[PDB]
Parts: sequence; C-alpha cells; structure tokens
Amino acid sequence: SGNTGSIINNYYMQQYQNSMDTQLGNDWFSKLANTAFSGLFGALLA
Amino acid sequence: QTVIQEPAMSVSLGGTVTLTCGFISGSVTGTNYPSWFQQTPGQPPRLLIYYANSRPTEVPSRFSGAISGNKAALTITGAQAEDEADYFCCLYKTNNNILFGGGTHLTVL
Amino acid sequence: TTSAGESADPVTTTVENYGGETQAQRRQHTDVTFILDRFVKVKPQEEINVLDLMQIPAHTLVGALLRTATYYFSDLELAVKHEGDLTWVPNGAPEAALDNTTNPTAYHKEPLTRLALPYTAPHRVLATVYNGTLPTSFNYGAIKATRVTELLYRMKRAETYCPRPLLAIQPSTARHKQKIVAPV
Amino acid sequence: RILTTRNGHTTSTTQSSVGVTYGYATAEDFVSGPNTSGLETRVVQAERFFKTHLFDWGTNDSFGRCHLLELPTDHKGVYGSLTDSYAYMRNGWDVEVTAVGNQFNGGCLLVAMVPELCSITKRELYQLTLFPHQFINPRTNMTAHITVPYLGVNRYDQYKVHKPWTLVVTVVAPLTVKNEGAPQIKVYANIAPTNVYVAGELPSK
Amino acid sequence: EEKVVESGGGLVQPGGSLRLSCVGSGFNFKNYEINWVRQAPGKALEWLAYITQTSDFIYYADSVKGRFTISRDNSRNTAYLQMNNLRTEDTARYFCTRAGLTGCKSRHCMYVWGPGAEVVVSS
Amino acid sequence: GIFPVACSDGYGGLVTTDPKTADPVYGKVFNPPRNLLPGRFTNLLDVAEACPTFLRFDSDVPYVTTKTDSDRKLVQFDLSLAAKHMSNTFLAGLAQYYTQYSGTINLHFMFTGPTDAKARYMVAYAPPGMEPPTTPEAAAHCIHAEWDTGLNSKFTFSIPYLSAADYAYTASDVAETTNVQGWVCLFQITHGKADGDALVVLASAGKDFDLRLPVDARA
Repeated sequence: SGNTGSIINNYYMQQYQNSMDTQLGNDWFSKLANTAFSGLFGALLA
Repeated sequence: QTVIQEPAMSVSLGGTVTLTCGFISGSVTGTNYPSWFQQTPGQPPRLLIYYANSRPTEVPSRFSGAISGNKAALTITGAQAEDEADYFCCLYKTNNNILFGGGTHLTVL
Repeated sequence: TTSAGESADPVTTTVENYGGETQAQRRQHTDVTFILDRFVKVKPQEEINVLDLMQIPAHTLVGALLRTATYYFSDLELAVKHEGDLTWVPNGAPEAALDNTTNPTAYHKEPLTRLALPYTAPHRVLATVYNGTLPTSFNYGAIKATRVTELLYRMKRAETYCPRPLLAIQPSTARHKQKIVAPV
Repeated sequence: RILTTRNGHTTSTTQSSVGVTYGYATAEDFVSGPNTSGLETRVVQAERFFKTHLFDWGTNDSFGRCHLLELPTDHKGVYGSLTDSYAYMRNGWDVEVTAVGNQFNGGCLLVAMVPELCSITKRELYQLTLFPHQFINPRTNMTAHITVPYLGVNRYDQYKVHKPWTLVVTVVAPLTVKNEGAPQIKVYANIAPTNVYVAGELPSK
Repeated sequence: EEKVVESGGGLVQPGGSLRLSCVGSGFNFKNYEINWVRQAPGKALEWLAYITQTSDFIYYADSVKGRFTISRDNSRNTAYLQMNNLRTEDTARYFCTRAGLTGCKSRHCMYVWGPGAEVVVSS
Repeated sequence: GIFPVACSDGYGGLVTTDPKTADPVYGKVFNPPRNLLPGRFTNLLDVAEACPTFLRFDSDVPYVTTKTDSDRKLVQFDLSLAAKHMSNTFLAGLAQYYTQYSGTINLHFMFTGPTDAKARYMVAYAPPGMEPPTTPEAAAHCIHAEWDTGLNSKFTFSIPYLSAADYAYTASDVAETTNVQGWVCLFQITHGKADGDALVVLASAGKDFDLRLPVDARA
C-alpha cells in the first residue's frame, strides 16, 4: 500500500472502498535478485 | 566486375566438366557464399548451388559445388543435353557489393 | 568475479571484492504500488471518455512505468473537471447507458470531482500489449458529461507482471544536459 | 556439461549446455479455473518436440538483425489437431534453440522469450535481457534452453486469434569466421508444449 | 506454387522516374527477403538492391545508390523499386528475386525469380 | 449541540501525489483470481538488479572492438546515469524519473571471440578531480580490475559510490562541463589473435543501489 499516510481507519468498508480479491484453489523478481550469485568464483586474484 | 569466369566451355555428352570462378586478386572462401545459377535464353535464371556446396532438392545430382584452388568450382558430371546454358557465379563481398561473374556458356556436343 | 555469462542467472557483485563495504538500501521510492499511486493528466475528449490506462501518454512518469509491465491490475481514481453531471458506467455496458443517471452520477461539486472506481474488467489482469490496438474489454468503463475539461487518472493497489523495456532520452552529445533547478 | 531433456517419447541431448533458464516461474499455476466449469482435459500426446528452422546466421548479419517466431505456429501433428478441434487451449513452452557452428567462430546470439510481442525496435533490443533469455556464444555453447509457463490475460485463450509468446533471436555481436570457423551457422529451434489442457470441443468440419 | 511477377516497365525518356512492382504468390511475403537485380541485353547479371523482412536493413549497389529506392508492403504482398534519374545505362530486364529456400534462410539464396520486366531508356 | 469545527485556510485543496483516497461510488465488486500469476515484480530496482542491459557504444553497438593501436583505451564514459553510453539501459530508464541515486553500479563484460582469441582487459574508475587517464599505466593508480579471457566469458566489476554527499544527482547540469562523479575507463591490456573481436558490456544495479525523489521531466 503506497501513498496511504493515514493513521485513521477508512470511513468506508473495504467492500465498497476497493474491489475485493478472490483466491483460487509470488514475487518472482525479488526471488531472482535475492538468489543472485555473489562473491568470487575460484581462488583469489589480488 | 573483378570476377573471372571462363568465357565459354564445351563438354561431350555424358562427360565431366568443371566451370571455375575466381577473383582477380584474392581467394574465394566460404565467407563469399558462392552461388551458381543456370540460365537459358528467354528464361529467368534458376539456382543450382548455394553456399558453394549445397544444392536445392529439385536440382539434379549431376551438379556439384566446391571451393578448390582458392576458386569456386561447379562440376557437371554426366552432362545431359539440357545442360547447355549460361552459368553465372554470385559472390558476396561486403553487404552492399554483390558480384556476378561474366557467365560461362556451356555447350553439349 | 568471473562466471559463465551465457545463462540468465543474475551475477551481482559488491565492493567487498576489493576491500569495500556494502551500504544499506532504501528502495521505497521504486516500489510499484507507491510510484504508480499519483495523479497523471490525460487528454480529455469532449463528451465521452472511455477509461483506458493506455490513454496516459507514454512520456509521463506513470505512463512510462505502467508500460514497463506486460500485465497490470489496479483500481482507478479520477479527478475530473466537468460541466453538468458526470456519469460513470462499467465496461461491457452500452454507451446509451451514459445518458441514464441511475448509473453512478456525480453532481457538479465546485472545483472538481474525485471518484474511486473499482476494477470491473472481465479479465483477471489487463495488458499493455496484446498480440491479437488492444481489445475493447481492456478498460475501466466510460464517463460522460456536458464537457470534460480536465481528467486525471490514479492507479490504486497497482500490481505489475513481466517487465518490459523502458527507454530514456538518447542524447547526441557525451551526456544528456538539462537545466537543473538552482538558486539564482 | 551434458544435459538430456525428455518430452513425451522424444529426447534431446546436448554436450554444451549452460543450464536451463526458467522464465517467470518454475512451475505451473492453477489450470482448473471457474471459466472452464471443470470440463478441461490434459492431452499428454501433444507434449512432444517439434523442429523448426529459425534462420541462417552469417558474417552479413550485423547487430539488430532480429528474427521473431510466434510459437503457436503451423504444427503438423497432435498439437495442431488440438488447435483445430478444441476452442480453448492452455500450455507453456520448452524451447531449445541450437546454433551449431564451430568453437573457432566468434560473435554472440541472444535468444529470448518475449510475451505479447509483435515487433521490436533496435533501442528496445538493448533491454531484450529483461525477458527469459540465454546467450549462444560459439566459444562456449551452441544451445540455449528456456522453459516458460502459460502466461496471458485469460486462464485459457483462443490460439487462432492470439499468440501469447514470441521466440526472439537477435545478433548481439556479428559472426566472425576467420580461417577455421564455419562459414555460416544454421539456427534451428526444437520446441515442446508443456502441460497442454484443452476445453470446449468443436464440431467436425 | 511459389512465384513472383514484376510489372511497371516499358519505354521511358532518360531523366524520368518509374516504379517497378513485385507481386508474390504461393508464400508468406512477410517471411522473406527481397532482392532486385537486372540483366542488360547480352551482358551479365547485376545486383541492385536488397531489403529484409521488416524493412529494417536496406542495401543498394554503389552504381544505383541514392538514385534507386527499395521498399515493401507485406499486407499487399508487394515490393517496390522506385527508380529516379534514369540513364541510358539502365536499359535492362529487371528481376525481383525472393531470397529463401528450404534449408536456406539467408540473403545468399536467391531461389525464386520472376519473368522480369523490361525497361528501355533511350532518346 | 453541533460539534464546532474550524475550516482552516490553505487546507483541503487537491494535491497530486497526496496520501488521501477518494470516496467510493460502486461497491461489492469481486475480481477474478490473480493467485500465483508468473512474472510478478513489486520493486523496479529488483528488476534492475536481476536483469543487466547492454551499454551503447559508437555506431550504436552493444560491444567494443579490439584495438591494435598504441592507444589501448577501448572506451571512456562518464559515470552519470544520463551518459550516452548508458542511454539504452533499464537503469537509465528508471533514473530519468528520479532526482537522486546512491549505490554501486555493476558492469558485466562478456567476451565473444573465438576459442583461440585470448585477451587481457583492465577496467578502472577515475574519481573526479583530475583528467581521466589516457594510458593503462596511469589508470593503474586508480581503483581498477584486470581480467583474462578463458572458460568463464563474463567478468563483473562493481563501480563504487564515491562522493562528498550521500546522494548524487541522476541528471547532469548544463554548467557542469566535467562529470561530477568521475569516469569509467575500459582499456585493453593485450590480446592474442583477437583482432576484430567483440566485448559486450551490460549494466545493472548493485546490492546498495537506491533511487529517490521521483520527478516527471518528460522522456
């Protein structure tokens, strides 16, 4: 939730304020960035 | 120009003939992607050899391509009566310069 | 650090390779939901305006960052300057319904009219590019008034999928020079 | 670096693989949605490799020479039969692009899986790596292997009027033959549908 | 059958302009590169112009660079060769060639040839 | 009995980018499921880290070409995100919409020559305060890395963030003739039979790369 900036609960119910999301029966690129290879491959150069 | 072909060659019926295609100064390699076309008068040319050794499915097995002696060579083995025509040589030399040979007129005796 | 390079496996290195120290990251300003949650001006038609998020110009911040997603989902917010009454209609409904005030109609307020419209599309997500000109069902609905003078869009709860190329201005000089604000 | 992939009763073995690049997912999402009413069925006979010829990479091709292939292309097999005999279809792709030249050749190809792509400009090619991709570099490999799931606006789509995916091959660096390299490299593609589901069987012609 | 036909030739005063049209049938015109070559009466073939599938790379021979312009329309399955400032040296039979063949997806194929259109430039 | 309020002056005007939310008009709408859709990304800098993008060099190519001359400087480009060499990267595309940045920038060099085209390269970072190095001998006194070409064809170098201030401007000012963040110089130490071979350069964000202060200044 971006640009909220309010400490008071919304006057209207979430049912009216926003469209409700339905589930059936994740962050792919955060996973890619976190599993990135770092550090040296072999021995040390200098 | 700068492409040398034999002006005319003659082959006996059922014989073997080798048409040749060179540069004035330089060697013809696979990077030139040599192509051999056959043309009869009043008819558009038809492709015989591409990549200097490959031939289309419809082209008969008589025609063969090779790169020998720094020159492109088209060999006709067991030449029939239908092989009397003008054979042309397309060579690639940089993107905007596609060279053609003078054309060798092959006649079957 | 050396690696294969052929594979798309990310290889991110840090300054500790030559004695440095990696610092903290503060990346709340590049969050997708945060950055897209701001009003962007779109060119308004005279009477009927179909609410398509592709109407946002590609050179604006919101338009360009939205076009970085192949698929997107969001609720919509409108800031509309209009004369008369502003009627909104969900998608899939005939344009004649824009003449009926039983549909959500905002009576003339004074400076503008702020509305929070939900996602009414029949698809789970909408697309910025379609390999079928997007299909006519990629809209949030339509609004009508006697004359719409100013129209602003604002994506809420924006979600984005499958990042797409995002191009900057290509300078003809060594680097792009701009007149940066500075005290006189 | 020997890798053998097996789809259906078809196999493909390469001795110069750099691994498999999974794009946007490592698995498949839900296939039993509310839009099919439980009438979807899986066709395992269509999860087989079919071969297509992409292009011929030569010293002529400079940077930006880009070739596109919308994957649900003309298939003369079980998959095409399903396309002609079912209304709604769903599958991912397993793509193996081979550029078999020589280890004495230079240059580089980029093979990418771009969703919802019809055309691409030269500048956008600079960011083509944003998509599931691999590099074919003749000094190290001659095969790029990319797996992507089903991915679209709808859970199922009509493949006659929509192509979700596009296989893109671009020339990052021009081919160099020098003396011992291959004069040209024939770039082919070996593609296998994965997790094929069909719904809404159509009447006969 | 894969074939191409050329049209728009004839007799034209030198210094004029005219546009050859290439119409292809029996194949998907979008997937193939187009070459324009010419043959003078009794002379050898001369390659003039080349255009790719999406008109992104275009090349001309140094003899006809700037004078000629090659383009294509894939929806109409047509290719165009607009010739300007024609000189008497350009009197020849012009061939539109489709570069491409089974096992040949490059520009060095030149498989399909049309009957060619005659252009006579004289005064 | 009414609770009295004071309608303050200067408050309540419509501000773009304001944290408030509008009032609903259409309730009880349920969306189709979006659970486990592939390709989700929530932060643009995650995409910037995960996906390197090509740099641009002379004549619009993503590679530098081996030079046989005495001048071994392959390329020398400003570290600014507004540089022409980075004008076709995803990182610059993001940075154009932000006022400030701070962090490490990763360069990836991939060698695409034949297996018999060995080469040895050096990459150096020249901080501001002096003319950029013209020879690798002079650049050897800067923060630099040297690398061979072999089985591993890609080498990654982290350009560090070295500045007086904690954040640096993503855009360059017209009055600044010399780049305020220094220069990155790529030299070719030596090569074997690698004449005319391509070194492809890509750029991405490091672990500590940050962008701040969003701005809309056309694009």
